[PDB]
Amino acid sequence: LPVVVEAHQVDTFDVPGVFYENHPHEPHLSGMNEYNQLYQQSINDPDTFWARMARDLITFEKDFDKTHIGTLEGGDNAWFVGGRLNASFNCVDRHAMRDPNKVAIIYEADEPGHGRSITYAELLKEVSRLAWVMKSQGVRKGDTVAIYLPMIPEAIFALLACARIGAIHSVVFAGFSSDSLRDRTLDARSKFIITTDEGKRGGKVIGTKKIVDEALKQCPDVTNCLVFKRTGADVPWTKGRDLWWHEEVDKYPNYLPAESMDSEDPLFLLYTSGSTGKPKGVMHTTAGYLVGAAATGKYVFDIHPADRFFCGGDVGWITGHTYVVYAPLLLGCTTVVFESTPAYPNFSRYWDVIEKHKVTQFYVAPTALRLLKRAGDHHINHEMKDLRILGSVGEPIAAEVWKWYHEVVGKRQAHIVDTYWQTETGSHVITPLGGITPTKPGSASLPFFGIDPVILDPVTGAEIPGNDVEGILAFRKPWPSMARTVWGDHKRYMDTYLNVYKGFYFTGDGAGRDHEGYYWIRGRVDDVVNVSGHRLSTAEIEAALIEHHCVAEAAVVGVPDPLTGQAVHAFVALKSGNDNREQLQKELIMQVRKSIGPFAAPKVVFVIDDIMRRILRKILIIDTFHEWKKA
Ligand SMILES: CC(C)(COP(=O)(O)OP(=O)(O)OC[C@H]1O[C@@H](n2cnc3c(N)ncnc32)[C@H](O)[C@@H]1OP(=O)(O)O)[C@@H](O)C(=O)NCCC(=O)NCCS
Ligand SMILES: COP(=O)(O)OC[C@H]1O[C@@H](n2cnc3c(N)ncnc32)[C@H](O)[C@@H]1O
Repeated sequence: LPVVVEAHQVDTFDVPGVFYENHPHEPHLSGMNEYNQLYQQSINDPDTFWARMARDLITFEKDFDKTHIGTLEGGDNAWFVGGRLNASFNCVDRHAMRDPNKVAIIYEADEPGHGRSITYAELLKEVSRLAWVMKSQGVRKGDTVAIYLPMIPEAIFALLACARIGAIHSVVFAGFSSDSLRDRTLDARSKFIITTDEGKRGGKVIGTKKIVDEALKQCPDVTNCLVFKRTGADVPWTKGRDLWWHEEVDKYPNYLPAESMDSEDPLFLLYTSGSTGKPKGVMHTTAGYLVGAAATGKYVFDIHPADRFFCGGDVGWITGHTYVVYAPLLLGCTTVVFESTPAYPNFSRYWDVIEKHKVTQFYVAPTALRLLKRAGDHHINHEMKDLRILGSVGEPIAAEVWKWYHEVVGKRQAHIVDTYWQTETGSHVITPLGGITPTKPGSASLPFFGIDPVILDPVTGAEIPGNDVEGILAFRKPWPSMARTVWGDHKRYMDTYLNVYKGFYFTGDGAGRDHEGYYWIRGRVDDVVNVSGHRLSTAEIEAALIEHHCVAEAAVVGVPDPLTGQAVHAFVALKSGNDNREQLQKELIMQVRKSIGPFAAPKVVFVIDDIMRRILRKILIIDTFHEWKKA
């Protein structure tokens, strides 16, 4: 009956009464009334609103002159212009100064019962002397630094040592292949790379040093490669280029000055798959990104200094950037660096970790939940008394999963916060406010401060006003943590995000606003599919399949999946007869595993004789492929 069909007979659930009774502190807003009043000031007077929020949350060396200049259509937005600051001062120094022995990082190793806790003073030392290593090898303010690290505290050391000297960290997910590492290191023109000898994830060795050596053969501008001894296994060593982390840091002082950065100096690049082309180097600058990180960490996740915050995402992706690293450290609480998987050594792992370290907020993807919900409710017998916020990212936590998350995991004592955002937005843009906003299962609820969502007619591009509407999801106004460009290709940035509907920011997502104003994300309207919370281009995989000598044309599409959410399925037509078609589905799968990485391997590759991508999506020579699907 309603135009937003996902919103038929879905009421709001209030924040549970237990949330306030057991809360160790006072929440940051007095209620929905204060959200609405702050939200309206953030739309009608962002200059006043964001100036106060930034001076509340971020310590500037030099105060800023003006909250914002530029427009969406101009592609010239700058926030807190005239300000100077350093992101690692804000994540480390100011907290070490006040409370040197407060724990900043809880590292949880691949094996239980290992790991360690790291104080803000220890973090300041490790950031400083790693920054010393890079400066000593020639890394300067404004250079990019490639980072190919797993989930160990050393990764936080590396991002923040980069920020400390004004280098621009460019993190590459440790599940990427050599080709993908190479592409990103070249496009970013990094001359320094930081990696491990090997990874350990779920009991499994990841030959990270061997991958780096292969990529580096095609990166002749990389002149130093700093290697952290994670396992101590014999790895290949290239003298005059490779350096041991532990040998070099021991040479240098335990303190280094922080470099004074402009508000709009680049902070990092994060290569991101999109609808067309190779991955884009999404660039975030410094003050606005950090303001958005801290403001969502504070208001969305109810972070207080004493909290122990646990994001489950990998540092290789934007959730790891913003909520494993920047948001919790800016706010001065403790952050958990989880090296393992939710299934190692067993399916109780997430809750082993949450009970041992008394985690207050946990932040995960629905893929992980579905993998766990199928494992059974018996892997979950933990008190976890301090756990009051349950975050979800990447896709709608649907009703069955949202119930299992609320009752079995949270014991109806925690608030579930379905945060909608994307790499380009820097931090949450549509999300309930932890402990404040009444929620609906499967809805991202309401916009964050400074976010002005509109629903657009997909064809005419016009604004569809009022409630119970559906169409393209766009934002009407700029916001502090928006991405500022695509590295080396601002026109692509304009063409992708700002020239599609001039005057608006184009999210790439379809959405609907229900009778109450709550938003329901329908997913991508372009050829980006979300597999296991990993953001993938169907074009990228098609490009990888064509890299096989037998493939002529290739086509990849995304069909709904009960565990992976969406399952990538590939089709390929061969140039010549393959007498071993069974052997070919192995080499085509390995090809994608080599061009991108294991995590992008298609489920099955179909071979047919003979682009209307929509027909393949609805099916999973038109009658011949329907028989082909049946096999
Ligand atoms: C749920 C999850 C833990 C499953 O882990 P998994 O057991 O490795 O299974 P996956 O399907 O994801 O990965 C398949 C392949 O990717 C590889 N892979 C995944 N993560 C990797 C990593 N961090 N490093 C190296 N390789 C990785 C696996 O080893 C595997 O390779 P293989 O086929 O040779 O064995 C993982 O997919 C995940 O983290 N999803 C969440 C994404 C997200 O939204 N995070 C934000 C959370 S706030
Ligand atoms: C993590 O940011 P990424 O850039 O990896 O993801 C970018 C892409 O994820 C999707 N998405 C993220 N959160 C939600 C969410 N709560 N609900 C629904 N869909 C979501 C969306 O399609 C976005 O365009």
